[PDB]
Amino acid sequence: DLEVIISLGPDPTRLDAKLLDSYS
Amino acid sequence: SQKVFGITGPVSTVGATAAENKLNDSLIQELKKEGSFETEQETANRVQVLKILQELAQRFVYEVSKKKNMSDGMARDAGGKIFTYGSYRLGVHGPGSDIDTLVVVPKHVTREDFFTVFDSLLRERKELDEIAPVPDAFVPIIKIKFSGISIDLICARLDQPQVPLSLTLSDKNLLRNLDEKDLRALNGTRVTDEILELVPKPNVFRIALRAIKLWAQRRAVYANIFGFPGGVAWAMLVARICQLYPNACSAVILNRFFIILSEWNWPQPVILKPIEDGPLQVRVWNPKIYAQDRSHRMPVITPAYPSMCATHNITESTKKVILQEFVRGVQITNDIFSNKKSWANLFEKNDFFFRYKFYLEITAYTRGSDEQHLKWSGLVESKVRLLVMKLEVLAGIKIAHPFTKPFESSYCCPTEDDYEMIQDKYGSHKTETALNALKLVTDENKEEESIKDAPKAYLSTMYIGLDFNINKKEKVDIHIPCTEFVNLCRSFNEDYGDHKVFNLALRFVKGYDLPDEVFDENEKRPSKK
Repeated sequence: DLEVIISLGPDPTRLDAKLLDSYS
Repeated sequence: SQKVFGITGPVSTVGATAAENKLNDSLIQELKKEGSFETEQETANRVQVLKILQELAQRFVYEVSKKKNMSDGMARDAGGKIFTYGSYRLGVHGPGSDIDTLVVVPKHVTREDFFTVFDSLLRERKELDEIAPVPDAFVPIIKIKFSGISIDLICARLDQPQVPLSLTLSDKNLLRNLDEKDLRALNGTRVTDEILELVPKPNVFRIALRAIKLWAQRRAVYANIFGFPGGVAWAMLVARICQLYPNACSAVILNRFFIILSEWNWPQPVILKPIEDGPLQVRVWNPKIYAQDRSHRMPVITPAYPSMCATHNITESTKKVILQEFVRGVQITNDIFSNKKSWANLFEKNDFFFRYKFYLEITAYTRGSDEQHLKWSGLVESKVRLLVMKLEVLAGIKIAHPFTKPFESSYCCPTEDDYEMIQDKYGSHKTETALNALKLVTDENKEEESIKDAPKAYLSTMYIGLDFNINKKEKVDIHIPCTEFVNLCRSFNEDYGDHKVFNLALRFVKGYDLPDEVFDENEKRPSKK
């Protein structure tokens, strides 16, 4: 089970563009 | 004269042996089985269509010349002429293939004339079943279907009073005083004409190219937008090998093609003749003068003045794939030549969705017209490459492999809530079954008084396969490149920020959890290792 971060959202394996500014 | 043997002369001038020809015969036969060739009949139809278009091009020009108050004689003499280019012109087109076509007109015929006069002449024809004019395109074009055959028509306006039937486009001075759109419009024809004149035996070349196109498609190394060689590039690569082996048969050509392109000293260019100068302020490929040119990784240069690189888009990662595929070509063709493998083997479908443990989905979503989706996803697609590039430079990323085709689907999307859900559940096999609840719009099911009516949501998905470098212990962080990519999908002179309509999502996914859509009828999805 390898961990890979693509976003800073609640699910690090999912990046939804409209939520981008609400992550960081 | 010796132009036909390329810039270093032949490697060998020895002709084909019987054993070689047999293996050539089985190649053409495999090509036939695979449906490379259309029948003589559908070729006959193609010829007839161009005839009618040639008639119409002459008429078009005639009518405009009458409007400028020339005599009958001068209007006729003003001429007007149809040329083909790309696959068809080369003799490598297939059953469904479009004909890329160019209408050449004298000085006094504008493109405003082309989009009015020529357009209305096309509409007059019974043979015309669909027409899509797109004036404001990068190359202005008219897409038509004529007698079931798809034609793409572009227009070039020369600095000349007349375009006679006898006109060939090979002289540099045909390019004088042209604006960039016209300059561009001439290039496709001049390039493919020149490839034809730079090849020792055209029929041998045609068969070799048919083989390469099939292979490239099946091995998923055919897609310019995603950083692989397109049609013209492959054609030129095949042409180069034909020059080194003027008397070889196609089977042999393929063999030597995989060996030489796999041992090529890349980034040294493949060129079909010495690159030339000319009188114009137009950029020629020149790594010495241009930093951009210098950064091309597998340069394949068109021969017609302005020489340009037809593989600008290749990235470190795509060059890796192309090279693997050549190395595979080398082993399979030698095996065919050893009576140990068949041609069917060389054309075996790629196994992209089985070869990596992890994938990065990139999804364009649209809730609106399919015209809106085309635009939005077209934008997203064109950047995938740029994502490949940011990822591939990273220390932990061994490769970022873009697949060469988007995965399209659409659902009936009555509400905003259905749209949240599509976005939520799509892309993982764990949650994928949730959207059977929403009617899946089918290529075979489009009853217009039911399906083709409802508000619809469209998805387009690209897949990047990933291999990591990992005897090291850490979380692999690729959010900056993903975020940078998202910001590249930037609304240029149109807006995509209304998320009630457009969306963009990326998802990292393990092989076994890939969406079904990704596997054929005969493929069984992989499972948890």
